[PDB]
Amino acid sequence: HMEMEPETMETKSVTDYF
Amino acid sequence: GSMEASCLELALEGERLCKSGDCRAGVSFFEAAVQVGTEDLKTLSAIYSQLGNAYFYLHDYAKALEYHHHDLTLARTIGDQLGEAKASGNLGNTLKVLGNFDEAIVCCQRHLDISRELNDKVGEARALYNLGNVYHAKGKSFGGEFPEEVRDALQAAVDFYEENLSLVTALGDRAAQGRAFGNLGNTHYLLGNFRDAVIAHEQRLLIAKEFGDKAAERRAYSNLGNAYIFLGEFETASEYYKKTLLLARQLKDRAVEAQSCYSLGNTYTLLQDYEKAIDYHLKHLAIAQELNDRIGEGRACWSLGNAYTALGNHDQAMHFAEKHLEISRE
Repeated sequence: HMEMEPETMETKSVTDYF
Repeated sequence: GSMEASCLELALEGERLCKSGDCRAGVSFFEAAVQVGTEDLKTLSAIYSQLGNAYFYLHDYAKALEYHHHDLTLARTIGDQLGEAKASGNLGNTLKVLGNFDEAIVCCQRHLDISRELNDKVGEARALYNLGNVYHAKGKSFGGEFPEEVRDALQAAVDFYEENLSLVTALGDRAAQGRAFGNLGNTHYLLGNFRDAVIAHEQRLLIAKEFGDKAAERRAYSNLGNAYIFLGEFETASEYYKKTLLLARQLKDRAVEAQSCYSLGNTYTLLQDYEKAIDYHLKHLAIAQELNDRIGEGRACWSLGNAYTALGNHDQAMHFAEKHLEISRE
C-alpha cells in the first residue's frame, strides 16, 4: 500500500483574542 | 473567582497537556471545563474544537464528529466566520476518515469558500489540501480501468494538491509542501502516472531530509520503490527498499522493518533471484510472529513456498504450505 501523509486539523485556542 | 475564570484555567491545562502529547489527560480537562461552563461562547467554541481534534488523534472519530458539529453550530450562532470555516474543515476531515465522502466534500468546500471570502490565504491552502485528500479517498474507496467518476475524483485531487502547492510555495510553508507532494504522488500512482509519482515523492523525500524527519523519509523511499515496480525498474526498487530497511532499524520500528523485508523478497522474485527472496521472507515472518502478527505470519509462507518451488526445491516448497495452512485454519 501507498503510505499517506497525515491530515492536518485546524486549531483554536482559548488564548485567542486576549 | 468567577465560573468564567475556572473554565479558562481548566482549558489552559487542557491545551498544555494536549501540546505535550498527552491527549487522554487533556480531553478530561477540556471535559471538566465544559462541565464548569462559561457564558463566553467563543471560549466554548475553542474547547469543542480542541476536544474534536483530541478525539480525532485518539482515533475516536465518532466523538470527534460530535464535537466538531457542536463547534460548527456555535460558530454560526456567534457569527464567527473564521471559526465556522475551521470547524467545517475539521468536520470534513473526520467525515472523510469515517468514509462519508459526500458530506466530507461539502464541509471541506465550505472551509475553502469562506477562506476565500475572508482573503485568508493560509486557510485557503489548508482547505485545498483537505479537499485533495477527500477526493483521493473517495476515488480510492471504489471497489487504469476505472469508472469515469473515479478517474474524475482522482484528477480533481491532483488539481487540488497542485493548487495547494502553488499557494504554500508563495507562503514559504515547507511542511505543507511535504504533505501535498506525498499525497499527490500517491494520487498519481493510483492514476497510473508512475513517472509523475516518482517526481512528487522525490520532492517529498527532499523535504523529509530538510526537516530530519526519518519517518517521512522512510515513507518516501517506500512510495518511490512501489512506483518503480510498476515502471518495470525492479532493480532501482530493491535499492529504495534497502534504504527503508536501514531506516526501519534506526527508528527501532519493528513492524515497518517487517514491511521492508517483505517488499524486497517480492522484488527479487520479479528479478528471478530466489535466495535473497527467501532470506528476506524469513526475517519478515520472524519479525511478524514477534509482533503477534497472524496475517503476516501466513503471508510469508505462501511467498516462501513459491520461492522454494521456483528454486527447484520441491520438498521445502511442499513443506512451506503446511505451516501456512495451520495459520490459515487458526
